[PDB]
Amino acid sequence: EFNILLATDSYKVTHYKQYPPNTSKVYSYFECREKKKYEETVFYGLQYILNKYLKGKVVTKEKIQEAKDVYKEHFQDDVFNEKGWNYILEKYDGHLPIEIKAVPEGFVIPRGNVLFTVENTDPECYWLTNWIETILVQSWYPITVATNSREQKKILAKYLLETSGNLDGLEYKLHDFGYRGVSSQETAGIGASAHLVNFKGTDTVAGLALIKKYYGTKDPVPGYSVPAAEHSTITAWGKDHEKDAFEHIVTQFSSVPVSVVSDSYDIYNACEKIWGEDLRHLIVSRSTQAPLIIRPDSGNPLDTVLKVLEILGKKFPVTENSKGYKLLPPYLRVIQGDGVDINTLQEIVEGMKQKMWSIENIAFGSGGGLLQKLTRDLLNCSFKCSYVVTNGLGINVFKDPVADPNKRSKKGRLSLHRTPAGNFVTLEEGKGDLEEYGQDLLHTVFKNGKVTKSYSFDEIRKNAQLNIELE
Amino acid sequence: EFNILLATDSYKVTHYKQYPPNTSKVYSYFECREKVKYEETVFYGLQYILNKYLKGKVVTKEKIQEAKDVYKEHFQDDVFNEKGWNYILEKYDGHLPIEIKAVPEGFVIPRGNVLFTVENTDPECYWLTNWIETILVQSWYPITVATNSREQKKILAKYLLETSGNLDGLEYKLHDFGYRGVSSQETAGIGASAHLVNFKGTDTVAGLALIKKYYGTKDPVPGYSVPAAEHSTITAWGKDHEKDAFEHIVTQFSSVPVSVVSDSYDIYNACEKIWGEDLRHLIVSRSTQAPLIIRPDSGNPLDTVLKVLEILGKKFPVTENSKGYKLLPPYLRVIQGDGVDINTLQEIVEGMKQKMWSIENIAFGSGGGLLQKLTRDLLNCSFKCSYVVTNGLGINVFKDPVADPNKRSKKGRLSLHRTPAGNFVTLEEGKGDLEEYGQDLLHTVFKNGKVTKSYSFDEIRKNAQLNIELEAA
Ligand SMILES: Nc1ccc(CNC(=O)Nc2ccc(S(=O)(=O)c3ccccc3)cc2)cn1
Ligand SMILES: Nc1ccc(CNC(=O)Nc2ccc(S(=O)(=O)c3ccccc3)cc2)cn1
Repeated sequence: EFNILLATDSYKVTHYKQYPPNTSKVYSYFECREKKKYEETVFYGLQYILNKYLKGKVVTKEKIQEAKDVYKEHFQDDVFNEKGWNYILEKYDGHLPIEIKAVPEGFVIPRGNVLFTVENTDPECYWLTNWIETILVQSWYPITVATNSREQKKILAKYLLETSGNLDGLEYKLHDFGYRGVSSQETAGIGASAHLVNFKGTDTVAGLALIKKYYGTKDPVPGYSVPAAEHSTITAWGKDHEKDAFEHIVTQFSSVPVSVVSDSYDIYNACEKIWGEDLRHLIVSRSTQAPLIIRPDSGNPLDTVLKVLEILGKKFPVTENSKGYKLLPPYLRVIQGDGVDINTLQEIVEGMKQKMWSIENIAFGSGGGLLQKLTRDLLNCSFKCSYVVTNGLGINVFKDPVADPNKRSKKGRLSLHRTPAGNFVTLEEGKGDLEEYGQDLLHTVFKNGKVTKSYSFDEIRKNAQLNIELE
Repeated sequence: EFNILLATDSYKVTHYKQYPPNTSKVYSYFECREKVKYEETVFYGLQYILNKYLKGKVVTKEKIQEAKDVYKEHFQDDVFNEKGWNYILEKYDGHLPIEIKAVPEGFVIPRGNVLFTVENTDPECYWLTNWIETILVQSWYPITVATNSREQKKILAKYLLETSGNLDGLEYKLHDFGYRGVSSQETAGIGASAHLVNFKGTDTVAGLALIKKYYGTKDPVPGYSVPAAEHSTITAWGKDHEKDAFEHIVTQFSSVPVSVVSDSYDIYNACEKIWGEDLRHLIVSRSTQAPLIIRPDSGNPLDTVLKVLEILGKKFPVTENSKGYKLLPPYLRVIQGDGVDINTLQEIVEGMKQKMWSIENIAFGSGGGLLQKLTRDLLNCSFKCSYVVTNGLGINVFKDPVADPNKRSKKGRLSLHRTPAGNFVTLEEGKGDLEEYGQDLLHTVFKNGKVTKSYSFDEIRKNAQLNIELEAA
C-alpha cells in the first residue's frame, strides 16, 4: 500500500528542524519557469495526483511506524517528525491540513505564471507544505506531454489547413505508440491520458482506465484505435510469403481500417510490387471508411515517406485537390510511426508540402518521442516557497542565484489574473488583494483532505483547444 | 486493480487473427541491439515485472469481461479474443502458459546478445507470447538506468583512483536526486532501485520498498541518505538572514553529516564570507564522520565547482595527498547536484584533475539525468519473434529492413554461451543444440505462472561490479 510518509525526497524528512522557529505558515507555488520554444503550457494532471495520493485518510499508526523504521536505517539516525505526523492523525483523522489552489485543468497559460499554490491550514503543519513538493512536482510530466502533444497538433493543423483547406480529422493525425517505450505502467497511463487531451488516437490502453476513473468523459472511451499488424504477424509467414501475410491480414480486416507494416524486408518492393501490383485488386475495392494504411518503419523518416508516396502515386490513381496538392485515393493512406518527434514531424510535413503532397495522405505515430523523451527542464517546471509567516509576521521570500537570473523565483502571495488585453499576469507580494486585476483565476481544488473542485476530461479538452480550431 | 488483458498495445488485441493458420508456437527474444559508448549492458528489472504483473492468477472472469467492454468501444468493433483468455482461465486457473528464459540479473553483457526469451507452453496460446511483449519491453528502463549509472561509476572510479590512489567511498559518489524529476511514483521506485545496483546513496525513498519486496538484501536497507537543506529552509529566514539559516541548520545537525545548499543568493559569497569567515568556527570543529557538505546548485557546473573549490582552498587548511592532489580537510566536502549527467560528470572530474583537485573532495547528485533523460533508443532494447511452428514445421523468422541493416533481427531458436576466450556469444538457428559451445547460459526464470528462479539484490550487485573493483587483490 502507498505510504505518503515514504513518498518524498529523503532530505525533506529533516526539514522540520531547519525552518525558522515560530513559523506558522509555509506558502509555495508551482510554475513553468520562463527561460531567457514552448511559450504556453497546458495545465493537466494535478487532479489525478490529488485523488490517488493526497485525499482522504493518508496517515495511520502503521504508516508512521513503517516510516519510522525505514528512516532510522536510511539515515542511520532518528531524524523523523513522529510528533508532527501523529498530530495530523489525531486532530484531522489522517487528513492533510493543506490547501491547494489551481488554474482549471486544460487551461493554456504562458510561461512564468503561477499554475498552483500550496499552503498549510494549521500552524503546526508548516513543514507539511514542502513535504509533498516531490509528489506534486511530478505533475510536470502530464503537463509536458500535453503541452508537447499540443505543439505538434499546431504544426499538423498549420500544414493540413494549407495543403487541404480544412482541419478534418486533425484529432487523429498523431497516434500514441509509446506503451512499450515508457518507464512504467503508471507512467504509461498518465502519459497516454495527457496525449488524449489533444488527440483521440492511442494504442496505450492504460490511458483509458485512468481517464474514466479520475476525470471521466461523456463518450464511452476517450481514445480509439484500429486493427494493425506488427513485424511478428508478417515475418511468421516466412521470408518468401510476405504477400501471403499481407493478403491474409487485409482480408481478415476488410470492413475496418487496417494498418500493415511493410518494411520487414523491402519497403519499396512491398509498396510498388506487392501492394502496387500483386495485391492492388484487394486495395482499390476497399471502403472509404476502411482504407489500407501502409506503414513504413525504417530509414530516413522524410526520405522514406516521400519515396513511399512517390511509389504509391504511380501505382494508384492520384488526384489533385483544390489547393493544388496531390491526394491518394480514399482507400489508401500512410502512417509514419518511426523516428517521429516534434522536430522530425515538422521536417516531414514541410518536406511533403515542398513535394506538393497533401497532409491528408499521412498520419504520424510517435512512441518514445511522445511519452518518454521529455524532462522536467523542458518547461522548467519548478516548485518554490514564496511566502512564510514567522512570529506572526508575513515574509516575502525567494531565491535569486547570482550566476543564473533565470532561476530567480517569485515573491510573496501570488494570484493569476486576466490582463486588460486578455492575456495572463501573475501578481506577486499579495498585490492581487488590491483588486485592480479582476478575480483570481486560481480555484481551491484541494483543502483539508478533500478534493473541492474537479474537472471532466471533456472540459479539459475544451480548454486546451487550439486557437485555429476556435476560429 | 491491474488487468493484464488491458496492459498491452491496442493492435496486439487483433494479432491472433493475423498469424499463419495452424501456428502452435511463437518464440521471441529480447536484446539490446547493436549499432562507441554503452558497449555492455546491465540486465536488471525483469524479476520485478514477473512478480508484480505476470505470476499467479492474472486472469479472472471479471477481467475478461472488463477488457471485452473496453475494446468494443476502443475499436468500435468486436475483435477481442474472449475464447483465448477463457481457455487460459479454465485450463490453467488464470496462470499464463508461458516459459521465460533469462540471463541472471546484474550480469554485464555486451550489446547484441540475447538477454531473455519468451515462448508459449500451450499450442492454443501461440498468441500469448507477443501479447506480453509491451509489458516485458518496459524492462528497458531499469536496464538502461542501471547501465548508465554503472558507466558513470566507471568514470568516477577512474578519476578517484588516479587522484587519490584508491576507491574508498566510490559507492557514494553519485547520489540519486530524481524523485521529483521522473514521470511517476512507480518509475521512481524502479529507477532508484536500478541506480542502487551500482551505488548506495539515494533520496528517492520509493526505491527501498521495491528492493525489499522484490529482491531483498541482507542489510535492512539498500540505500542511504544524509540530512540536507533545500532552498526553502534557507530562504524562509529572509534575504538578509542567510547566515542565521546556515548556523541554525549546522547546529541542529552537528554530529551527523549535513548538506547545505548555498547558492540562494550568492554561492561565492556564501562560501568565502559566510562559511569561510563568519561561521568558520562551526565547521572546523566538526567530526570527520559529520562533515559539512557545501552544495552549489546553479551556474556552469565545471566553472562553479572549480571556483567553489578554489574559494574553500584559501579559507580552509588544504593538504596534498600521496598522489599530489589537493584535498579539503575531512570536515568539509562538496556536492554538485545541478546539471549532472554522464557527459557533464566526465567534464567536471577531468576539469578537477587538471586543476589538481582530488575527486575525494566532491560527490555528485543527479536527478533528471540519472532517472528520466533516457529512452529505449539508447541501448536499442528490442523484442522480436525469431521462431515459429506452423503445421508442425519449425520456421526461423526475422526482419531485415533494406534501408536499415541495424534493425535486422536474429533467426531461429537462440542460446547464450561462453566463448573459448571467456566472452559471450549468442547462437542462432538452434545451433546451440550442436553442443559445440557448451551449455546455454540462460536460465528458466518463469514457467506456467510460476517464478522458477530469482536473485537477491545482494547477488545482483555482485554480478554488476566493475572490473576495477574485481581487481582485488
Ligand atoms: N506501438 C505500436 C502500436 C501500433 C502500431 C501499428 N498501428 C497503427 O499504425 N495504427 C494506426 C494506423 C493509422 C491510424 S490513422 O492514420 O489515424 C487512420 C485511422 C483510421 C482510418 C484511416 C487512418 C491510426 C492507427 C505500431 N506501433
Ligand atoms: N532531490 C534532492 C535531494 C537532496 C538534495 C540535497 N541533499 C544532498 O545533497 N544530500 C547529500 C549530500 C552529500 C552526500 S555525500 O557526498 O555522499 C556524503 C555522505 C556522507 C558524508 C559525507 C558526504 C550525500 C547526500 C538535493 N536534491
